[PDB]
Amino acid sequence: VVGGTEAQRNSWPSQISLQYRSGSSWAHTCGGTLIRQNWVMTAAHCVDRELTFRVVVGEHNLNQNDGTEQYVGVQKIVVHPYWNTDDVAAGYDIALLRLAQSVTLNSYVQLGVLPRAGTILANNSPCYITGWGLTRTNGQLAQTLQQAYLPTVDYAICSSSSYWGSTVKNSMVCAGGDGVRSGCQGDSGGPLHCLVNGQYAVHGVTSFVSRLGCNVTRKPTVFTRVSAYISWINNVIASN
Ligand SMILES: [Cl-]
Ligand code: NA
Repeated sequence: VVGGTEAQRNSWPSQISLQYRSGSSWAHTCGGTLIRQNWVMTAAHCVDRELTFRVVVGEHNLNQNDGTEQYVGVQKIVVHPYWNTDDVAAGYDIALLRLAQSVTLNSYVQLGVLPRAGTILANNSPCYITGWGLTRTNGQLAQTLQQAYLPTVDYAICSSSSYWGSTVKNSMVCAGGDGVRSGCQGDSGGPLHCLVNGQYAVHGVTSFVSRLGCNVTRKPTVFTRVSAYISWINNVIASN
């Protein structure tokens, strides 16, 4: 997250860190949202590589013992069947991870609430992106979870020529684009949390930023629209 602030330890308990084994250590690569005690929702492009992955729930600082983490291996991966890694603009950037163990819930570990199917936020709806992604374009990952306030940009505006043009689809949510704050590499797969009727719900799964930079004016962060996949999610969990 570029232009973010440090999140309080218990603000976003459904946020997880998706990590891969690197030598004798684990490296954060993407965020995710805990949606069942043994299921995580993340971006399909985060699991394109055939690596060993683990999820960390109750994570706040990637580099220091928080006293609250639960480390759980990824046992099964279900990528959306229409995902194509060389066509992120087509959409379908979503995948579900079944965990090897069911995590224990508490104030640092909770399930993310998803929006009702088909829900589309009005332009400029207030939302927060959260993640440990780069804090600057071509920078480094954050040590502590960051949050940034990114209002939605509706399809009509987001798909206009000065914004994302034909690249954005109605199956995505755009947010931000002010040139100061945005998601960045390493935030992919994580949540876009938006307050609706007094409750936050996870409306987006971070998918991509501009090749020209993370925080680029009129290039809002683009997320997979969670509300377009409610039936898909329910169907995968019911058959797995
Ligand atoms: Cl949360
Ligand atoms: Na930690």
